[PDB]
Amino acid sequence: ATKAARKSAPATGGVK
Amino acid sequence: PRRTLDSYTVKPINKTVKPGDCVLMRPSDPSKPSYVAKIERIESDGRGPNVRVRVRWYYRPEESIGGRRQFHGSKEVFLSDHYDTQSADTIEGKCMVHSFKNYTKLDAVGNDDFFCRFEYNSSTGAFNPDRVAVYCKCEMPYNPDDLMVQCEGCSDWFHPACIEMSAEEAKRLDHFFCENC
Ligand SMILES: [Zn+2]
Ligand SMILES: [Zn+2]
Repeated sequence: ATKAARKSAPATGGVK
Repeated sequence: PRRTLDSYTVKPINKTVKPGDCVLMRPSDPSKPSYVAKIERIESDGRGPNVRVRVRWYYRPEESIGGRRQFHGSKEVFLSDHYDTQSADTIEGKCMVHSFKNYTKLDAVGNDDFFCRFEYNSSTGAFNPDRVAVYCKCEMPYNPDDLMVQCEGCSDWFHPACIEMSAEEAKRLDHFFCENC
């Protein structure tokens, strides 16, 4: 089922 | 043990997509137009149920810092530096993002046909290229959604509305001269 897209914020990173 | 994929088939859509393909994705806000993106890479959980797609975002003109401007096409999109990762089931369907020229060429423009003339910096809002060719008395860039006519006198192109004129009248002419001719 079409999931909804969640976008990030411009110029951010994933700490992991 | 994730491995990059060649292509993926999206069932609810029931279409298959490849890295480099342009896709629309269902936005968080359902009252808003579909996100436009380019598929960089497709990755899988080994052999597993889940699939995730990594995309490079196309920004819609009203989706950017500057906001939509009068010379921005209805189907215009910006190629940006913004990448992030979304699951595959977002993909609402596919689209073509055309070069400016080839958009102009299209006989007819599909609901799914876009075009791109700018690169976009999601962080700063700065454009590449910085500046572009302008036309008419407005000295605005070309908006492909707008009808324009040529004064061979000046060779400049004019929006009829900006030059005393109705659209239907402009379409009539084979013989145009602006007021500076
Ligand atoms: Zn002229
Ligand atoms: Zn004009």
